[PDB]
Amino acid sequence: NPALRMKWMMAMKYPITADKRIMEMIPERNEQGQTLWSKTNDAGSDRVMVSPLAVTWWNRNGPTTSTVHYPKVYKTYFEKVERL
Amino acid sequence: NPALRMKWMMAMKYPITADKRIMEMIPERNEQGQTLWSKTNDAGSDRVMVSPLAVTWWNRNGPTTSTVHYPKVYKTYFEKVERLKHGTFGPVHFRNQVYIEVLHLTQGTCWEQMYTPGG
Amino acid sequence: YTYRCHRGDTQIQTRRAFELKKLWEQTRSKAGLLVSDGGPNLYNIRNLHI
Amino acid sequence: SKFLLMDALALSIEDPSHEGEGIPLYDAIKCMKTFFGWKEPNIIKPHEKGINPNYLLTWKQVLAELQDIENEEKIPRTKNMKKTSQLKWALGENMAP
Amino acid sequence: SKFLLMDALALSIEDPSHEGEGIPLYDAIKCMKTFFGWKEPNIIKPHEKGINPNYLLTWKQVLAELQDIENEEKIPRTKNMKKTSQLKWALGENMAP
RNA sequence: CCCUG
RNA sequence: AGUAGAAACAAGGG
RNA sequence: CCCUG
RNA sequence: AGUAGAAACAAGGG
Repeated sequence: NPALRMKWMMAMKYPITADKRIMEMIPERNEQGQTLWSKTNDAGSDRVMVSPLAVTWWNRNGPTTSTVHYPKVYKTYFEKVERL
Repeated sequence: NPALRMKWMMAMKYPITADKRIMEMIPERNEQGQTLWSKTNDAGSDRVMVSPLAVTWWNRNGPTTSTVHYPKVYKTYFEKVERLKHGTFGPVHFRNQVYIEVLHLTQGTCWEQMYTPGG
Repeated sequence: YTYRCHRGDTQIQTRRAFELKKLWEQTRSKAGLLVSDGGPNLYNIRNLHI
Repeated sequence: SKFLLMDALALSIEDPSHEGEGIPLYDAIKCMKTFFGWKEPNIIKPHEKGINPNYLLTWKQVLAELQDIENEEKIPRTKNMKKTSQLKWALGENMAP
Repeated sequence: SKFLLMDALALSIEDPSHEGEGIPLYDAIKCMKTFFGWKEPNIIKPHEKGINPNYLLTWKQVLAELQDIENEEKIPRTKNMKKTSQLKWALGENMAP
């Protein structure tokens, strides 16, 4: 059952796998000292282990951009909301 | 400083030393599972290490013997408590400044307390 | 606080708490227990010699 | 049933530090530290087809193991029972032909 | 003085389970976990006759050790800090002739 | 590596 | 660096 | 001692 | 012992 498999996987330290340039944008520690990524490399590849804290760190602290292309691509969904 | 030394010694598990027959009277475990004594022997002797829980267990669970003799041998001490119990006190007089035994309570720096022992 | 012989009714948790509470519950007159067995304090100025 | 339904009794405590998911062993110890009425267990209603002293020794063993937590350099998150004879019999070890 | 008197501030919690003498490290961690306003430290009033960055490194090191406490098989009672360069200097190591 | 506060 | 104040600590021996 | 749930 | 029910588990191989 995948559900309990991820219930266990999220209980570990670094369940997520990311690329290598991530080490250059987000720091290895939080403002409180929580580890974000580990030096250990993925088995069978060169990917790096990352904890979900990295995702929230990116969301609240990271590069910003202007998005005027997503709605045009996803025109149908936006039309659905507009009609409603 | 012995005070801090005993402060630290009492934190250990078995700071007390006892004989070997203790193992025949009190059990190794409490009614909740707490240990009371250990197999290790003292250095330089055949004594064993025991914890204060053993003392409390003995006090609350142990053989009983009549103590009729105790008041007879310690007669002097019991006489004092009897006299104190049966004594009568009096008013305090603030003035410029069997009885000696209670001297710390009758006289004072600038006050006097009336006291007549009850014996 | 040195010998850990707190009162019998006090709710302080210690290694000797269980034994002291059991002893306190066993007795009939709680005023006869020694201060070392979780009894009350009876000393005063007039008693400092007994 | 796996657990008692109408006869269940609980030891209760209050934890104001709302932890999302904390270790349960510490909670068990804390709940057991609010009871001061332990006594010597004895068998009153036995199991007809089983060895009852094994059950009694099992209860005494869990009681002893819980106290053995205090004399450790570091407190553990999970407790691992010792593979003793009574646990060997009760848990049906070495019974498959 | 050895500690601040008028300028002191305290992070406070509640412990209804009256423990006679518990481990203070866990109390410290539980008190710490009640604050959600940390940020990146910086130096505003420096020490003229000392190497300032070592103090900042020491603070960050203590935070890192507190977070490392979580990733351990068993929780310890006392935390011995690693003998780092900033702690070697701050505690005056190897200064006696 | 040992001993000593 | 720091404690401290008329002289010392900020480890010593093998 | 290794591997497998 | 126990689970469970028309047949199985209560560990298997090297």
